[PDB]
Amino acid sequence: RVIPVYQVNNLEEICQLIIQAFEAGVDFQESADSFLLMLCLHHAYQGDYKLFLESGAVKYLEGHGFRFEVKKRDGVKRLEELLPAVSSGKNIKRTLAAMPEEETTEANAGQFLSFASLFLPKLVVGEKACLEKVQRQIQVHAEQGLIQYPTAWQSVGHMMVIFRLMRTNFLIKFLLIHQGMHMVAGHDANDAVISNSVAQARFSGLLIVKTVLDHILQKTERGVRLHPLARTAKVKNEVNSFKAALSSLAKHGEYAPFARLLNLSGVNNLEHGLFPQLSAIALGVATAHGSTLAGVNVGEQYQQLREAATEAEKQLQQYAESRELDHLGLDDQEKKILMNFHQKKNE
Amino acid sequence: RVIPVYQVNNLEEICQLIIQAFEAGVDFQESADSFLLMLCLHHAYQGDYKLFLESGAVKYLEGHGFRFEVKKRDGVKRLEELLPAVSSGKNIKRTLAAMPEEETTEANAGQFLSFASLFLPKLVVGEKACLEKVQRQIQVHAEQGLIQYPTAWQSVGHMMVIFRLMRTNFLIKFLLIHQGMHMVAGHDANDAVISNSVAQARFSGLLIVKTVLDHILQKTERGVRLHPLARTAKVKNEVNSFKAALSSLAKHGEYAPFARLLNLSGVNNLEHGLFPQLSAIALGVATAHGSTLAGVNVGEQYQQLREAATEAEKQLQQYAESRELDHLGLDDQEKKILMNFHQKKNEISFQQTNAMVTLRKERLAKLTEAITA
Amino acid sequence: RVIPVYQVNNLEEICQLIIQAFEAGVDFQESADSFLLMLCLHHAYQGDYKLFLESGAVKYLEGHGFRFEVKKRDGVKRLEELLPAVSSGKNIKRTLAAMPEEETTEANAGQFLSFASLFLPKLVVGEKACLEKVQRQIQVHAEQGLIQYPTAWQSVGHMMVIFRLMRTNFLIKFLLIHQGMHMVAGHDANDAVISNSVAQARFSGLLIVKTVLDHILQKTERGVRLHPLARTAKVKNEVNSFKAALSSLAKHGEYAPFARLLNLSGVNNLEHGLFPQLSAIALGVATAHGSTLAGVNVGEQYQQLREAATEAEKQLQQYAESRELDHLGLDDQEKKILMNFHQKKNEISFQQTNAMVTLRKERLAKLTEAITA
Amino acid sequence: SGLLIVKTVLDHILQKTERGVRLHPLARTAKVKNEVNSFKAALSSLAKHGEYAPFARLLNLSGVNNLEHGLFPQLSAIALGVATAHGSTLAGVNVGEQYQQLREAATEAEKQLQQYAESRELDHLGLDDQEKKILMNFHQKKNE
Repeated sequence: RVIPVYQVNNLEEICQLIIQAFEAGVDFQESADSFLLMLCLHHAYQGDYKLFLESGAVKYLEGHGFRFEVKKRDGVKRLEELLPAVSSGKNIKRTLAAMPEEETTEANAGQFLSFASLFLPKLVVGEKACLEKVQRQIQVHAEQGLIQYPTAWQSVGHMMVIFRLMRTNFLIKFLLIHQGMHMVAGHDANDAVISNSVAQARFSGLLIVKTVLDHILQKTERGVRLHPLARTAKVKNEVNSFKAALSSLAKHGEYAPFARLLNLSGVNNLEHGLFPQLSAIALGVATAHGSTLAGVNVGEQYQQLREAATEAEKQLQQYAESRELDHLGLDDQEKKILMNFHQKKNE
Repeated sequence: RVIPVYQVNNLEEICQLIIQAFEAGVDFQESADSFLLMLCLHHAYQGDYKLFLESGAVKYLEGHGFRFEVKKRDGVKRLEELLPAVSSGKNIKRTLAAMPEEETTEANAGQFLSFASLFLPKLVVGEKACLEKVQRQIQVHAEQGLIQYPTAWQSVGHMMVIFRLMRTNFLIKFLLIHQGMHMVAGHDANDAVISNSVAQARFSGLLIVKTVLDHILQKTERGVRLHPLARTAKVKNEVNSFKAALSSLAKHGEYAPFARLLNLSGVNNLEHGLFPQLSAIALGVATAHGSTLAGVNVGEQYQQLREAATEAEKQLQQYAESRELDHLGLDDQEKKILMNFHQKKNEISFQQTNAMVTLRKERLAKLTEAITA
Repeated sequence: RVIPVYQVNNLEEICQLIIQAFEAGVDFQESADSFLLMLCLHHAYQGDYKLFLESGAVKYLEGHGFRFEVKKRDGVKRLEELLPAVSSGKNIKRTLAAMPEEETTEANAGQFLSFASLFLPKLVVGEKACLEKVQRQIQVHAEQGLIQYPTAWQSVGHMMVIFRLMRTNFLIKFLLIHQGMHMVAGHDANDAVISNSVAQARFSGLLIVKTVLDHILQKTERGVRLHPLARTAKVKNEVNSFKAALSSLAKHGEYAPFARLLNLSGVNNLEHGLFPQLSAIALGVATAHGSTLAGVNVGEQYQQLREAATEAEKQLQQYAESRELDHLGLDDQEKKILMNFHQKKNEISFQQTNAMVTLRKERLAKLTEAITA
Repeated sequence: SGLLIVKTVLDHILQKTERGVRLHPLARTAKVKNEVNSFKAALSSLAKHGEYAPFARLLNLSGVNNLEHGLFPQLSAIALGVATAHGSTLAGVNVGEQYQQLREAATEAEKQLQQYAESRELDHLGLDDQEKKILMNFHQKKNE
């Protein structure tokens, strides 16, 4: 509801020792909410309170109502001046005492925020996918050599420090992508992971629906309309229900590629169990378009649908360009080439 | 019954004090009768008493019982010598003295009649959606860039009087619509709004009725005849009564698009509940013909007859325009194309993108979110 | 109704004070009626009262009800003896005395009418895109190198008056367009802009309507007849009403390209929503004929009829001009070439470079980036 | 560098016209319509960055993220065949074996285009018709 923000003098000593506590791996419930605000304030906003104040992301969740208040700290020598309300935080002040408040290692905010951004696309998906991807995202950003982290940060237990953290703190996650997709002109190798991670994280878990977005919705002035297979009354009650949830969906607006991390109402109003034939339509059409959706996520009831949804759509791809290319400008022998070429490419 | 006509000069003074009445918002059902008739005289009839007198619609008016009688007046300082009431005419003078008898406005008789003409094509709808359409036509005629209004005429209780005021007078509706269709208009920006208003007032609240003659009666080169759904007996006694309602309707000449407002006998027989089968039938036709009407509803027993006849008409649209092909002068290349063109009209497919359609419906629902809020 | 004509000499003094009015920006709907009529008299009619009087369009004007009456005037110091209003004519004099009655400009009556002629071919569009087209025609006639304007005429609120001013007067549009087509023009650089304006004002906002007669009516050596899409009954009652709209349209003679501006009866029946099927049909034709119109949209139920009839017309373009070959006098070498020429017209191929096309679209999108910003 | 996949598609698919570049003859197939319209839009965003498009994969602005061969999984497979058909010799095959059937024939019918073109083209050019039959043989002998 209400989330306090802090006012410090030295960013870097305070911000890194926060990370040292996450290098210690101690948990926080409302404390890390105010803490990670200073990290983008250090990295993306350079300590500028006004630039943080004029941020549209701040206006976005105060548009949801998540308001703020400044806390002036000038005795910056610790993290134990950042708890004005306790409410469970007696353990928090002990864990701050349990970690070295005065012994520092190598860190930076954007170094950690890029490290924080690693866990984004597979958080809501699954830890095993978060295990496979991020370790390969360690590989890919090492194959480019874009940024290098300590191997202590490569600890799978240290992954659990963040994986539990990012599942709780959503407030921080919108700030990364507001830095990511909205105000993108930067050149930080930290942010270069982050902005690429935004592209990595689009429609994650909504990808089932986003495939149905690709194939069924057919854009018209009076709203999108049906696919030719979606004109079958078999799925009429589905696609009208699918219309209504989608009508609710972009009320949340631009951040629909990140709704499964936003997790508002339409996310609950959208599951493949709610649309058990539609993805099975879409998954076949995906391979028929060569769209290559990962994983089959339905029962074997729908595989018979999932088979032919490739097939007749390929028969649509048969019937279309057999009719289409006749009007286009070429030789008719080149047509018979391209008739053969379209036959040879599918054997 | 008989409403007195006022013979008086300095009508430019007179019409401004009539503007001084309804800007103050004083309401009359007796004195404002003859007052607004002067606005037709000064603006539309240009002050000519004879042109007012020689109007055949006034002869159509006095031929029914609404007669006139000349009043010589010369005391132009106030509208209080102009009162046809003796009983409540004292109560009229109490309201007139409260508002200033000594002011003029930057509006003429022409603006305020055209301002009243705004209220015409939605009178049977209600207070709100008429004034909403007025609030449309304030900005619609702004898109026309035509004659603009005082912000004192943007007042609610100002305009609420006028919708009530046009609910009162049978006559001042009937002459103002006669200004539209009969003489050619648009020569004045006031009269153009009137000419816009009359064209919008054609069959207001009556497109239920008006499309039936368009659709049940079948226009051919020998008259009007039965529709294929009209040829059944399943509706029969509705339609013959409706033609009897039409026979009561068409006897009045050109004012059949106004008989809803201009209360006559046949419009009482003209009710959607009185023809509950037919109302969805032409609705099923015109939607299949693309001429569909918004905001109209179907009887709960009657949703049966809407959807199938809609398809059946499209089957007639499949039948007739295909039967049109071998009928008229053409050839085999032309026909086979127009068969395909008949099927090209029958789009059963769009082809879209994938990744733009992501952002499209993202914008399109955002477009819907911007239109609604 | 009747607008007074002013018999007065020293019109060179008169027209400059009319320029002094609208450069100051004072607005009238009563006094500026007869004022701009003098500009036709002094510039176009060369001061000749009889040539003004003997004009058949004025006889077409006075034949409808807009009559004239001669006013002897000799007090040329100011336009304040020239006022046809007695009621608000005092409020006219308050606006006239505020601006200087004692200045002249380097513009004549001829420039300002032609400056007003700029506002003509986009009047039904709106304030902006007309004035944008005016801001085009400022530089377009600069590319012509023709008559140039004061920078005081480049003022916005100066020009905003005039678009509102031409929204007012039915008459001063009607005479200024009569100067274009009827007498031969271009002899004066003022009248050439007028001659440019009238040619652009042909069917302004009406190429929806105008192309339909071009495309639905089929021009042959025995009249105009049905298009192959017009031969179906699927649209039928639109087109017969449209010819009835055309019968209401063509009765006015030469002013049918101006009936949108010059408000008449048929243009009320002339609406794209009133013919929603046909509007995409000729759009599908003319785009297939390459005569496509920009900025025009399709009904949401109507995108079906656009694309297939577009192909179907090209199939007719495949059919007819191939049927043209064996029809007319030619031979086998000629035909086989023109078959190939029919296919040479049907480019289904470009061949480009590789490494220049790199820099080409690098420049071409940079060209697009330079055009847009 | 790294845009060379796209730069090959730049070479073969974009066909320069006044109203923007247009399709290749194989790109007129509606198979890739949703691809090439999407490929149009990213390319429309691309030269907003301007002259340094040969170095965008080292610039790494937005269109670099908006351009991968995974986004265009048939288009390079079209282009790679046409590359060898033009002899353009692109290094490496960077798609799945789904596309090799496309990557095969994209050489083939384009060579059939190279068959059909100069068999029609050279007829109007200025030479002896025996020299034509030489060059007909020469174009046949050069491909065996």
